[PDB]
Amino acid sequence: MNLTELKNTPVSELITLGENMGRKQDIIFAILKQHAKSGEDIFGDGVLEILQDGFGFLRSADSSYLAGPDDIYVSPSQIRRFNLRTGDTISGKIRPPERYFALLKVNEVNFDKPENARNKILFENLTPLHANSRLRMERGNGSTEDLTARVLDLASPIGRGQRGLIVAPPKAGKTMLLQNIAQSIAYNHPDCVLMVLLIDERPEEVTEMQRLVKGEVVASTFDEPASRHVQVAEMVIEKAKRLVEHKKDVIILLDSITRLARAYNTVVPASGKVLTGGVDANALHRPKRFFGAARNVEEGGSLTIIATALIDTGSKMDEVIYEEFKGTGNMELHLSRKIAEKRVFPAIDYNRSGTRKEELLTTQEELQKMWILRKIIHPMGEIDAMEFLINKLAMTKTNDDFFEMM
Amino acid sequence: MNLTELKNTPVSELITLGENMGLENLARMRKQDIIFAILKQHAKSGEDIFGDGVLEILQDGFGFLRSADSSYLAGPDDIYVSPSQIRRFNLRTGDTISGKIRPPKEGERYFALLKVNEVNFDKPENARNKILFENLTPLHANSRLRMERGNGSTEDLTARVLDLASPIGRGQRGLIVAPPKAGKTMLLQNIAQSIAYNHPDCVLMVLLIDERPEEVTEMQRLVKGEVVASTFDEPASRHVQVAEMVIEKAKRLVEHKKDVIILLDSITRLARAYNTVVPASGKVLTGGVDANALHRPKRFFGAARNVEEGGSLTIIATALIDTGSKMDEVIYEEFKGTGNMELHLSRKIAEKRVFPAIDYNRSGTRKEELLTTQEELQKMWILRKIIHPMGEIDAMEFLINKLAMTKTNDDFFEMMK
RNA sequence: UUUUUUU
Ligand SMILES: Nc1ncnc2c1ncn2[C@@H]1O[C@H](COP(=O)(O)OP(=O)(O)O)[C@@H](O)[C@H]1O
Ligand SMILES: Nc1ncnc2c1ncn2[C@@H]1O[C@H](COP(=O)(O)OP(=O)(O)O)[C@@H](O)[C@H]1O
Ligand code: BEF
Ligand code: BEF
Ligand SMILES: [Mg+2]
Ligand SMILES: [Mg+2]
Repeated sequence: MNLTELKNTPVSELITLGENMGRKQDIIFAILKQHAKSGEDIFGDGVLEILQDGFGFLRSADSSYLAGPDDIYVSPSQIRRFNLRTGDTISGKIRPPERYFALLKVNEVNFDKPENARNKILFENLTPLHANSRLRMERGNGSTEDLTARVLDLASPIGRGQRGLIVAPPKAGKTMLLQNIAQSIAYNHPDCVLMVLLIDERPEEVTEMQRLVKGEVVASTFDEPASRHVQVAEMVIEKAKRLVEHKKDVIILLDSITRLARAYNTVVPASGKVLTGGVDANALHRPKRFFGAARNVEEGGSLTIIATALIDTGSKMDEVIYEEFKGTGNMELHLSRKIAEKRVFPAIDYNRSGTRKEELLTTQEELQKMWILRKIIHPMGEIDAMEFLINKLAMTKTNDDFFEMM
Repeated sequence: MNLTELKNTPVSELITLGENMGLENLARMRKQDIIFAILKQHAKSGEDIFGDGVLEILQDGFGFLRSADSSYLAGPDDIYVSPSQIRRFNLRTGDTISGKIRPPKEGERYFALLKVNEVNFDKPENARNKILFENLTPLHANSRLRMERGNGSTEDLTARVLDLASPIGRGQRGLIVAPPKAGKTMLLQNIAQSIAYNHPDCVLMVLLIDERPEEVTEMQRLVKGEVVASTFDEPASRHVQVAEMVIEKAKRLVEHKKDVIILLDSITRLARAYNTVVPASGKVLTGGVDANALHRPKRFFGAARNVEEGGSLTIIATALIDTGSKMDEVIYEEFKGTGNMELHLSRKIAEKRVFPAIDYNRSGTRKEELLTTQEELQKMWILRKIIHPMGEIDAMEFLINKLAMTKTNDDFFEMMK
């Protein structure tokens, strides 16, 4: 008997058990309470958020990890006993309430025994590194969607702990690029913990993502205030850090981080100093720490963040935000509006796209092939570049056979 | 028996060492407690204890010996230095101190300093009589700090082009100016390697402010020197205090006639941190910089100088431009009017994967005749006249191909004839 | 007011 499981099952399945014992939120509360009279075990789970007083609540993914009526109370002694912090996934027995359910004991901390999670190294003390193991994006299945992933592997490689972004103007193909990322992440690397954080973007894109991606989708559409965007993103990035502390390879696909930085700018207190474009002089610190959370860890695991970014918006702010994040991350995949307006996809700007320390992600042969191909494409215009590379790649199914044509 | 030596050793060797002394079970308690209990037991035997750290004098007249593992911030193992000890040897903030220590007594929370054995790697008496950094007579850089390895390395190309475009002397006040992803950090790393090989006599420090954390570990495992860092995970308040400790430590070593070099990355972000903590003056410059915000970072950069009495302080720091934020153009141009050397890197050259992506015409060093021989300057002068009409990319492709033909710039000069 | 608007 689990709480969040009762919330998932339809109300019809609920009334069946409730009548046998004797709103949907109340009938669940009545089933759990009457069951507590029997003396049998009752359960609940969630992602922890530690308040200022020292206690915490297990937030629900249904509420985008915000406050909810079905949230479980976590006492400070429980947090101290297992050294819990915000972002930890906690499961265990609870008790009927006083207007809040309360956790009796925790069985699993981050899908693992609670005792093992106590002597772990904190995320801040993990030794950072440049990305070693690479996340190759190519499916090699011969599909038209694979072309996007194949050009990405040549232009800007992605590794574990990468801190990259997809820069483009509106309607250039950022989101669809990111959807193409998710498909290759789940098909090529099922081992990775895939999360998709959608901030201040379209409402049809989260439902499309929820059914397209194999993973978790946390969203906060543009129907939501900027303060909600910040709180939702903080919960997600803290949950990612906790899994990295358990040596997990977490990947966050953010869309968009430029709008996430805007939300911070609208929230930060006015400092009396404003950068070019209307960005407060202290507004970009927290977005830098968010994006900058992605890193490769020597002790094990990694956190990878690939986020979409806006440029050529006519607003100087987004140019400042892009350049700031560029100086924070180590990978950029640019997309040109001129290429996208000619219906040439992917609309990748090859000469601007690139990845730092790409030798740590590529074989020596692969590095030379991409180096030569880099020099050949550079003199061409951006449209002529893609149309040239699309045809050469279309001739073959995989990049390896393309390397052999050279 | 030293505190920081015990902090460096792994916990496994500490527990075994503590059990040999015969102590209550050390496996449960934290590593900090193992060291503390091990230090106390050694004090019970009557044997001496030792500690060390860089001094930071508080407002009340006493100070503490901060440790490098805390980025010279407040630490649990800080050693109290009494005011009488400071007056005896005229100690000031930044002085590296080593001496005998004792565990804290009842009602105390810190290790205390009994006797100071070494002040700035020297006899404590010599520190009493000294000329202060503020009174040292400044000079333009005299002694050349040549970066060229000469080993025919492909990485040496960056050092060779640097020597021709913007020479570096002892006491230089230089800038590696470029937009993001142009090659500033790796060029600073290339400089760090050249300093460790060609100038092991110099005291090398690498200060990393508000930059990537993976570059911190990359730097400390690459350079043969001390690395102090404060990544972008840290607030601006921490950046300032860490930078102030490092710059004062450099001034103290220069007072001992040492040649100190500080590779800072980035100084633009250090200037932003000062602008974050500066008191509002009611006057804001173009780009969102307070009218009084750049005085402190200007004195920091301006600390680099050549000293006639002996020693020097060199600072090679990276700066950002073309960020879309006018603030960084103000910060860069303000530092250019403070320093005397700029090595520009071009995003246009870097996008073509041409490295080092050096803007030759914009780079340069002031009073470079004081750092070059008569014929070396005449050869660099002719080389600039030839390179100037070329484009940014054509200039580097031309110069790198010519330099790659030879191992050293000297042989390259002999080819020019 | 300055900064932002703003080149
Ligand atoms: N790989 C692709 N193949 C075909 N069409 C594409 C592709 N990528 C983008 N597009 C076109 O671009 C339009 C908008 O792309 P989108 O990903 O929403 O850009 P952005 O996220 O930058 O707004 C889509 O309607 C689609 O028709
Ligand atoms: N000398 C060089 N040789 C090869 N690649 C370089 C060189 N300098 C820079 N790069 C490439 O540029 C990327 C970023 O350079 P970096 O030094 O971080 O620039 P910045 O410090 O200005 O951001 C590196 O990851 C590297 O791939
Ligand atoms: F309209 Be796109 F998502 F920038
Ligand atoms: F992004 Be670079 F380090 F300026
Ligand atoms: Mg989109
Ligand atoms: Mg850098």
